[PDB]
Amino acid sequence: FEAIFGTFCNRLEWVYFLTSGLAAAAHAIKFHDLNKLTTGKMLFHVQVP
Amino acid sequence: FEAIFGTFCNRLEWVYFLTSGLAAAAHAIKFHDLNKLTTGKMLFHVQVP
Repeated sequence: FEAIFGTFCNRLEWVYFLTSGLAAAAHAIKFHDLNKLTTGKMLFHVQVP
Repeated sequence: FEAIFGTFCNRLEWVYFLTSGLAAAAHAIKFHDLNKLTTGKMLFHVQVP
């Protein structure tokens, strides 16, 4: 006869974007209408003592 | 007379495969029907994340 021993399937790790410490640089915020917008912007007033 | 003093037998220590620390690499198993089989095999399935 020709015996066959136990088969194995590879198991996967479950990473997430918030789990990583690289996310600390990120400040993600979902926005469902994101395709509709053109570009965001911010204005910064400054005056010099 | 040509005197003959004591005589000494050759005592010998006994070894075992389980006593060796090399057995830690081994996975000991017995299988009495081994003479019948040709070759075993192990199939492994793997997928890449």
